[PDB]
Amino acid sequence: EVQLVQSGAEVKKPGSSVRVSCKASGGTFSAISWVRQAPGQGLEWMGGIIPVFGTANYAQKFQGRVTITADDSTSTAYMEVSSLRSDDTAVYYCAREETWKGATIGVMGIWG
Amino acid sequence: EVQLVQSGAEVKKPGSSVRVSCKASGGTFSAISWVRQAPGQGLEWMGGIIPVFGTANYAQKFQGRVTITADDSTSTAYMEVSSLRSDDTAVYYCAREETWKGATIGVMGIWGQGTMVTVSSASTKGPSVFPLAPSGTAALGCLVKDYFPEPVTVSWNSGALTSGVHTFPAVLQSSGLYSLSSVVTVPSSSLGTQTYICNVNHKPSNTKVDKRVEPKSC
Amino acid sequence: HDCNTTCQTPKGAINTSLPFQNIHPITIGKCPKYVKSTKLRLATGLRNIPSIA
Amino acid sequence: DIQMTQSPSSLSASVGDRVTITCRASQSISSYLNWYQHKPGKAPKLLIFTASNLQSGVPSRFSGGGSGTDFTLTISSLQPEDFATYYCQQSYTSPRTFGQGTKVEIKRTVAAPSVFIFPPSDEQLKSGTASVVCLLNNFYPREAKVQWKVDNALQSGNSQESVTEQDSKDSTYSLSSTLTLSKADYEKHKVYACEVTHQGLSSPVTKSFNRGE
Amino acid sequence: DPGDTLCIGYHANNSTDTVDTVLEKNVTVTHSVNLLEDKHNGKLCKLRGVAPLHLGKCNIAGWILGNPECESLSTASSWSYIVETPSSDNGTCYPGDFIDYEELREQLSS
Amino acid sequence: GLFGAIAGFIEGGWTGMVDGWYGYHHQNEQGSGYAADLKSTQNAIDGITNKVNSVIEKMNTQFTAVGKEFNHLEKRIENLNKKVDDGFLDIWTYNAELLVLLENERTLDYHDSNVKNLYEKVRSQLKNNAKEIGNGCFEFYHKCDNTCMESVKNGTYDYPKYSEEAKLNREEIDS
Amino acid sequence: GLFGAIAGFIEGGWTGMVDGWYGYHHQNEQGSGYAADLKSTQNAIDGITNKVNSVIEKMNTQFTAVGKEFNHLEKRIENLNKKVDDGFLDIWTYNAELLVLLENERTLDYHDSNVKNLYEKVRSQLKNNAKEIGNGCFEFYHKCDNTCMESVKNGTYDYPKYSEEAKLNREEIDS
Amino acid sequence: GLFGAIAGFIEGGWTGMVDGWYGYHHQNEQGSGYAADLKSTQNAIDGITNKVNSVIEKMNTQFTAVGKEFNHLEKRIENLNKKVDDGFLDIWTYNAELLVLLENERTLDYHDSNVKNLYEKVRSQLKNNAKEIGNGCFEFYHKCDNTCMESVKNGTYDYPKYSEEAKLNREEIDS
Ligand SMILES: *[C@@H]1O[C@H](CO)[C@@H](O)[C@H](O)[C@H]1NC(C)=O
Ligand SMILES: *[C@@H]1O[C@H](CO)[C@@H](O)[C@H](O)[C@H]1NC(C)=O
Ligand SMILES: *[C@@H]1O[C@H](CO)[C@@H](O)[C@H](O)[C@H]1NC(C)=O
Ligand SMILES: *[C@@H]1O[C@H](CO)[C@@H](O)[C@H](O)[C@H]1NC(C)=O
Ligand SMILES: *[C@@H]1O[C@H](CO)[C@@H](O)[C@H](O)[C@H]1NC(C)=O
Ligand SMILES: *[C@@H]1O[C@H](CO)[C@@H](O)[C@H](O)[C@H]1NC(C)=O
Repeated sequence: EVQLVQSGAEVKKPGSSVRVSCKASGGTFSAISWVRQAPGQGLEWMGGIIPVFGTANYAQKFQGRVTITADDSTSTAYMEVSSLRSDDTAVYYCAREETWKGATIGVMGIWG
Repeated sequence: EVQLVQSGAEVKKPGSSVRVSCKASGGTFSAISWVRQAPGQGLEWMGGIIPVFGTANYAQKFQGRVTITADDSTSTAYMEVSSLRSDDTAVYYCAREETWKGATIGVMGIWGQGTMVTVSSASTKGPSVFPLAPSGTAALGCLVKDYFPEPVTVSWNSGALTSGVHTFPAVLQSSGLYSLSSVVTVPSSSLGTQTYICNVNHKPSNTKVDKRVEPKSC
Repeated sequence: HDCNTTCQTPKGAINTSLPFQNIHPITIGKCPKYVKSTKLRLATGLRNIPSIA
Repeated sequence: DIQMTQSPSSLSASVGDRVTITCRASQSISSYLNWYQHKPGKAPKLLIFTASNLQSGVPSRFSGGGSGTDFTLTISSLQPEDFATYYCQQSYTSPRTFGQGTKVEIKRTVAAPSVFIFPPSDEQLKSGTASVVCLLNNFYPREAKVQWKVDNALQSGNSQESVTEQDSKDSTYSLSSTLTLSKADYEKHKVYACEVTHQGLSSPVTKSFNRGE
Repeated sequence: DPGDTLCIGYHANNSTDTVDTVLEKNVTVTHSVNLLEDKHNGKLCKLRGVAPLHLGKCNIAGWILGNPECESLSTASSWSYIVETPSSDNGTCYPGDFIDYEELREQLSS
Repeated sequence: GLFGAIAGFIEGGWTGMVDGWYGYHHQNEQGSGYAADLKSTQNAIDGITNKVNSVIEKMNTQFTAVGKEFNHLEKRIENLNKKVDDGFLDIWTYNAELLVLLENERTLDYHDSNVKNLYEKVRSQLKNNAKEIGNGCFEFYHKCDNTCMESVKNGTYDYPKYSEEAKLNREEIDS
Repeated sequence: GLFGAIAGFIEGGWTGMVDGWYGYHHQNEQGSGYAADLKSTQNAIDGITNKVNSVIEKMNTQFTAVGKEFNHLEKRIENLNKKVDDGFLDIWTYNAELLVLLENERTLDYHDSNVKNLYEKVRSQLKNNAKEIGNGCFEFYHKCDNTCMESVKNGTYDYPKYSEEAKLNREEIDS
Repeated sequence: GLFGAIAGFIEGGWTGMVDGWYGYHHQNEQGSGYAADLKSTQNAIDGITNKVNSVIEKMNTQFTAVGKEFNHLEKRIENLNKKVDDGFLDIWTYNAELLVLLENERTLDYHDSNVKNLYEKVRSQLKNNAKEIGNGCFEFYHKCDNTCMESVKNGTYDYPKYSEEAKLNREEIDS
């Protein structure tokens, strides 16, 4: 099954940077996607990484600032965004592509 | 290798049903086929089941009555036939498709041991033994008549006399009962020197008979 | 009870020829290996595709 | 369906002879024919499957071949062990039909039967039924005619015939004809005869007895 | 051409059996077999045809010593294994140490 | 599919074919229906049955009592005994899970190969007398009766017999 | 290659295609470039990820202390304890080495099959409207714009639409 | 066969070819004979040898004495010692039997793939200059001398060189 435990809440000032942890209860190599929801706004997929294909696909808005990375041994995902601004004050989520079929890339499946 | 041990012989009456077991010594998933041989007739494949393909293929004659099934964990095959009739009184065999090549579907390969099934309205009847008193060489014997079901075990002098002994096959008379004849040829000199006793045993009726075949004198 | 068996466990006997079991790790007799597996299903047929569309 | 027709229906040889059994199919079964050997009182055994491929444990003397509709099973040298009935079975399509049957006999010189007769016992006559037994011991060939002559009148349907399997020592057969009559009809007559007509006898042999003596 | 088409295909059924593969999980298949045993009849039975040795109110120490809360076998008896319920307490009623209890239990197992 | 036949260029299976795993759907003036290829189906059943038998029969065990009893001053050997049992449990579980996972993948590809081979066997028999139209289907340029149909199922199709009949029809359909 | 596609009739890979594992290189009047087949690439990533997850997740362990302490007069059980540890070491090492060796071979063939299937899928769509020219390449007998190009990538190529346009061009190139 | 080449569309093997596993039988005016494809044969031998070496070399052991001696009052550890030996015996036997069973299947399919690839490599070289006639055989529409023959074995056949010679012969055999 595996369970996702994200890092704690953090508050900073504009111009700084932050990295968010995503630890797996067990060990898995499923894909990683990070989604942000601003207060009063809808969901917004930020980026993703494929552990078996390497690389890190982001969105046009977030490309350049965000840096999504994961480590294999700890099965922990990390989402770092730089040049923090008041527009990014929101709640961030960590999800892993996984259903009963299997890896099922594309679908968020288990959330944080 | 695996060994096939079928269930024991069973006797019933018309209209009933019977299921036959086929246990494997080890564990295997080879196909199952059941073959019947009637007294005095040739072999006849009844049906088959493929454990990996499911289903159960039967013959046109047996389709509707027979139901061939097998269980995976016990590696035991079962053959059930309903609406029993006197035509099905025969011996049934269980075989598994297997050769050195492997599964080899189609060929019987390893066989079982057989299973005698008797269908008749007659109930368990003990045998009756009448001495056939003797008249170069001489012949004396015993007559096992009107017993049900098969078989009867007949010896001579508690197995002392074996050479020249001829135990005839049983005959289904018009009464639905079996009759058997056992004879032995002995020299005419030992007619009075040695006493001749036949030992007929029919365990289905729990009957064992020892008859003294005394010489007939006029 | 009074029925024969070739394998016995504290929770009860098993009459099987499968090579694996998950009832009890403590057994006496000719018994299959004990595993933690929940579902060991071996496919024999092909992929079922009866879907009309 | 397929009709397996075995030829010959029966045969005989005298050990070490070359044996050949032919099996014909109505339709074409390619090479899906299998040969089985059946022994009295013992389970059938597979010998040749797919018209070739001698089963593990079967001696090399058993050789099979053929395709299409005509198949043939051969034994190089006949032995005591392989004296049994042989069946050819198809597996090309369901139902899987066997052959009619082909029995094998050990050849023997013609031997005349030794005929014995047994009148109903006084113990059995007390039960109201009478059984007259005619015995043919150690004869050859198997074919024989047994006729029951009750007061020179031929009784039919009141008798049954039983034949034993061939003896392993002298390769002969034994026959038992049991003519059963009730005590009423048994005492209606005084003379009972068993006329046996067999190849080993130049003329029919009759053994008779008089009731009450 | 007068049509006259011929097609090659595979078999399908309504079976809901699902198997797991290295590349994909829960693949539906037409037929399958189960390699795992997970059912028990829930009764202690006769291994090798020989019934086990049951104690009940006593452990092996109580039965072998002859504690008054225990039975004894007078006739020639045989067993394949020993059953000793955890409720068994009436063993060495007199306090003390029983030497090589585990060793004797194994030697008395069958 | 590894060979691209099952769930590939043959999009779906046939529920109308119940007598076998692989087979045919024919169509002519005499009618239409489903039939199973006896040769390819039986040769696949034997392999699968051997596969199941191999997994089970190669596992041969003997009489053995797992249970061991220790006292309160024999903790180390008791821990050693537990370490033996737990190690065997992990080894057998991992091998059993992976064996099923890998063999299930092999079995599905085995069916895929057999379907592909059967299509190619028919393709080699017909050659240019038939047109590939996808979905594992062939269209005959010449009339094919019931005897002609099963002759393909037999494996005894006569290409030269209808070669000139089909060739004349081949050059007229394509204008 | 087992299927003869990777390092086979497609001699080399493309570094210009970075968005996927398998894909296409197109060429027309509108230009040329590399694109990755989304359908086949994602279906191969899922299988590989399931393959990696299967190897790891099926290994489930519990709390356990390997360390055992014995004195100088307990050599036999100490040797027995060592025999248990060494036996587990040899069993796990041999299985782990062979698992990687066999699965690495399977993974490479899996990519080979996917490349071969993608080529055949395009081949079935184009039929005789295109000419096979090796290296996994097709030459169109008719003009194919950007809409026509991605329509092959979509999987929605219209053979009858350009059938007569390509047929006329087919009989003139070959004299 | 998984790929349908060995015991498939190539019905039988050649005993006249003894210098290699896979190869060719040629026929021309200069004669006929058997020859083995050096490139495909050596590449299959290396894989098999690596396969055999992988099974053996990955098994590395150390000095170890299995024998343990116990007295009559050490039955439980003696049973524990026996349980260790028997458990290792069952684990190794099952893995060894299944390893040979699975790898033997893989090896036969590996030869099947290589035979299929070699046929397709020749097919891609000849294109329509040759006619497929089954049994893995090609008939040339143009004369092919010894230099032309080994040029196919080399892998350097010139299709345009005989393209017009074969095309003229192609349209006359078929009426
Ligand atoms: C398959 O789906 C079922 C639920 O339908 C789930 O219990 C099972 O874990 C799934 N298989 C895998 C390998 O996760
Ligand atoms: C192969 O055949 C031989 C006899 O020729 C037999 O000993 C062996 O067991 C067979 N193989 C298998 C796996 O049964
Ligand atoms: C177990 O098998 C033995 C065989 O010796 C038999 O005597 C006994 O009755 C059997 N017990 C059962 C069937 O419960
Ligand atoms: C081939 O099929 C046709 C169809 O009826 C039939 O005439 C012929 O006998 C078949 N050949 C066989 C069954 O060997
Ligand atoms: C197929 O590709 C063409 C290329 O632009 C496009 O017109 C069409 O919408 C595509 N179909 C899709 C994306 O479903
Ligand atoms: C190709 O084979 C021909 C046959 O003799 C030869 O002329 C030529 O040198 C060969 N090319 C090689 C060996 O590279």
